[PDB]
Amino acid sequence: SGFRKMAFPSGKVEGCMVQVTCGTTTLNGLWLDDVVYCPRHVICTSEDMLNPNYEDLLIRKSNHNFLVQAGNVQLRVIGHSMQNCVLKLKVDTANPKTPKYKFVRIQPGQTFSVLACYNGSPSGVYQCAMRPNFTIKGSFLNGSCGSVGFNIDYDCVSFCYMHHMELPTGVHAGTDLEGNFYGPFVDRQTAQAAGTDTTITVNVLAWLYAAVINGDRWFLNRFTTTLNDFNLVAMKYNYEPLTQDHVDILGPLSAQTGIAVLDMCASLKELLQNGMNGRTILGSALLEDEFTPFDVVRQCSGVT
Amino acid sequence: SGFRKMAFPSGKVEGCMVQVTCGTTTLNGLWLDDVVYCPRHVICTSEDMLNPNYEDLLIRKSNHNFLVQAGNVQLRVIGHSMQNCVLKLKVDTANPKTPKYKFVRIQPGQTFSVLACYNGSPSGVYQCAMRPNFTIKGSFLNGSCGSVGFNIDYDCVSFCYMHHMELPTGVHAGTDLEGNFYGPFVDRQTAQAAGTDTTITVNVLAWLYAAVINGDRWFLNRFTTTLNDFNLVAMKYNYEPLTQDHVDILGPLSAQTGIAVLDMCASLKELLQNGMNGRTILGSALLEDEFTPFDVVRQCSGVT
Ligand SMILES: *CC(=O)N1CCN(Cc2ccc(Br)s2)CC1
Ligand SMILES: *CC(=O)N1CCN(Cc2ccc(Br)s2)CC1
Repeated sequence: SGFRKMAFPSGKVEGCMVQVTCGTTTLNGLWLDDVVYCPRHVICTSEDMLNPNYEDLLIRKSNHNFLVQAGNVQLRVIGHSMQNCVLKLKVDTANPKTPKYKFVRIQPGQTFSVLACYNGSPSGVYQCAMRPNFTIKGSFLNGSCGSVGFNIDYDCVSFCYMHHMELPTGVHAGTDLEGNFYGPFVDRQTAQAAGTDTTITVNVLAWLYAAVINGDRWFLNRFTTTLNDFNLVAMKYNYEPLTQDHVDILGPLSAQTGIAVLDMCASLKELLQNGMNGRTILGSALLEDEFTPFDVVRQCSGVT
Repeated sequence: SGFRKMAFPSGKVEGCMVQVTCGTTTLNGLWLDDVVYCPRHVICTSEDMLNPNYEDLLIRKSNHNFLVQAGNVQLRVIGHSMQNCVLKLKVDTANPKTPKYKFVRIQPGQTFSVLACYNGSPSGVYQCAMRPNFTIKGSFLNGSCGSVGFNIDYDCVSFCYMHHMELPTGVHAGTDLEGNFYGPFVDRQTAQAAGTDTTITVNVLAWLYAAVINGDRWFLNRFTTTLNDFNLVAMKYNYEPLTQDHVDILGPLSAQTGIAVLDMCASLKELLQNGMNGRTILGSALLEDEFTPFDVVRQCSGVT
């Protein structure tokens, strides 16, 4: 029993973290096979970051300008290229610790683990979600850029995030491993405001199921609702509209607890309308939305 | 910016996890040098667990009865002994992935990372605290026993916890790596009630400092208090008494933010007396008490 915000074990990703230095900017890179992936703003002077022309800035850089260090050993750079907002540095040595891996672009509402790194050294690991506004709520200081987000399916690491920037509101923007930003964000120091941070309804419902499975039940009521009725309440409280797709995904949690999805929706509706009246759910005083239905099943069934 | 509940990177501990089977009970073991550490209840039949005599049960076990598997490779057991509530299985091979390590017994209020494992395979990593009642609030299903808690100081893993049992109230009890239980708990299926789960005051204050450092400031007020006055409020709300020792430990966070510890105490006093009036602090609607002053400094300064 017990339900915790849980990150994937980070060992497989720890083995991929390196330090990348171009001029006097040091950040993190991801070493997979004979390629090191890092944010392209590694080539910038803070001066450059107001309106950088990355193609023009990169022309001034040679393979020998990219200093790549895996622990205390230097990697020899034999090629470099820009793909969207990331640099691919070809090195002469395949990373012997390369796990089985994929590059995936996640949808908003999907969760992943971040391995926060500084100078190619891991500091810690925490669980995040791609917000509906395409930001993440991370923990990233200067030097953390090039830290990556990932999911693990048994033996295969799916990399989904590379950290690139902090908005003035203290939230985080980055790319997939093809260097495409999540949302409308650019690697430029400019006016970039996040949109509405809407709540991930399907995740809150997943987490209500997790609560019931672990003995927190005070919020179950005698009520039911419809998708259309519930969605009127979701609109009012800046919750994502719930779809039949979301209901279908909650099917297994429904089946295990014997609580119909629309009944749990009615519980969530009362919680939205009435708040928690100073009570808690799985040690939280707000509705948690960074567990997916897949996350709740995984943790509740002890998958490795 | 941003502040997250952050676990240590788990790679160094992943390399130490094995599976231990005695008869038909499988749980996790910790392989360090040529010793595998595991809970002694691995020798029990669920029958035994009502009133087990571990010394008598162990006499029926031989080295060849302890099946120890590191991934898909079996370790040869050449010795076994009981130390308090753990078994030490001597194997013929030193773990080549043994990190630099220590065994430490933590005090209540200290935080650590758990690597949840099943059948010697890591499922995930989360951050815990030794509660003042000597329980932890974990995520542990059947098969998770022998999962370990740890801290990392640069290169040295300090193991502080091995998981042994769940109380009927859904909270967790275990041992240090010398096999001594935290608190009064025994490895017997009996009437074991946790005492008062008091709040770790010094940690809440550490986390209020972390909030100020990351721009959450609405809860700063015009007030101050004294240790004795604050402690009257802590008593009323089942908070640990704050000592000069705690004030001294908060010294660096005080110095960095320029908010005197007793002023932050007065903020905490108003929060206790008035609640958060539907507001949040670092994305929480309750007062977080599982960050130490050391944790806040580490995360706020990017230590690896
Ligand atoms: C995420 C992170 O580490 N940083 C620091 C770098 N910053 C952009 C810059 C790159 C080169 C220089 Br000089 S400034 C983004 C945030
Ligand atoms: C923490 C954990 O995995 N478990 C399962 C084992 N249980 C005690 C027992 C050991 C042998 C048998 Br059969 S039952 C404690 C909780």
